[PDB]
Amino acid sequence: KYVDKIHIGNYEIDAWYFSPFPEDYGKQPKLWLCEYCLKYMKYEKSYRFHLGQCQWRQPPGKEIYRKSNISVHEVDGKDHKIYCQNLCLLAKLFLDHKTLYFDVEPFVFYILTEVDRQGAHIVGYFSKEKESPDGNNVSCIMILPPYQRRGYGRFLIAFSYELSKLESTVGSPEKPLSDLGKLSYRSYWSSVLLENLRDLSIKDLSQMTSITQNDIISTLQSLNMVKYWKGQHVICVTPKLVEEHLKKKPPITVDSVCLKWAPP
Ligand SMILES: *N(NC(=O)c1cc(-c2ccccc2)cc(C)c1F)S(=O)(=O)c1ccccc1
Ligand SMILES: [Cl-]
Ligand code: NA
Ligand SMILES: [Zn+2]
Repeated sequence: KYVDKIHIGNYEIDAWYFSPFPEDYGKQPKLWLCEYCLKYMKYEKSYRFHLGQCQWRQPPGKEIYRKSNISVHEVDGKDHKIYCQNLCLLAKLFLDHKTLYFDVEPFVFYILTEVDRQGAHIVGYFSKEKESPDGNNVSCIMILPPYQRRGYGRFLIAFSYELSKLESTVGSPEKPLSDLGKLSYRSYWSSVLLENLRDLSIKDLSQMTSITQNDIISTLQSLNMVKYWKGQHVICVTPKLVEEHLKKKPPITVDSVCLKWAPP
């Protein structure tokens, strides 16, 4: 059988996809995951015992972002291999296209948590190649179901671009995108580009945002805001055009004052 349900934190979550946990774990109907160290367990009793023993109350690695109770940890897959493998196995339950789970050393992982008196509770993550020949600033990106469509995914997208800006580079998420990921990027790109235009060339926008010119152009095309002239895309916008594609949920926001981070 496959794993079809997990318990993590105070949540029970149904699986969306196969994930290659060991077949004894895989063969269990339901796995129990420590929300802090991501150990996966077969039984309610081993889970309860672990909860009393585990000393971790947050992800490992460097806390590279903290604003109020919103935290991002940067975890090197070479330095916390087991944790990152466990994270990839969790993620694969909700990602069709992810293929990499155990060979985590080439990646850095950015773990989003929401903190309270008990600890830092995992919401989602994105992985990123330490070296990306293709200029991908996100490899895989996943928000756990109870947190989806609540602003956390937008925060991670914005975060991934704040890192690209700090690296003085453009970047794009690796394809294929999940169905929820594609909707979210398009919405993020639209909002960011429109907010800027309302407040410019395609190249200007790319330098300001670290969004690739390709993603800028495809977004503007869906907004019907580019013309084509002798082989070149060119922005074509007016206020009624801009301001009527913006006219609601206040985002979490990435406050670059609260980001502790320099390029590798
Ligand atoms: N809505 N978006 C998300 O929650 C979200 C979800 C996922 C994802 C989860 C599980 C499996 C596959 C994908 C991926 C991304 C990138 C994502 F954003 S939202 O956070 O409220 C939002 C995002 C962007 C613009 C507006 C709202
Ligand atoms: Cl569920
Ligand atoms: Na018993
Ligand atoms: Zn634990």
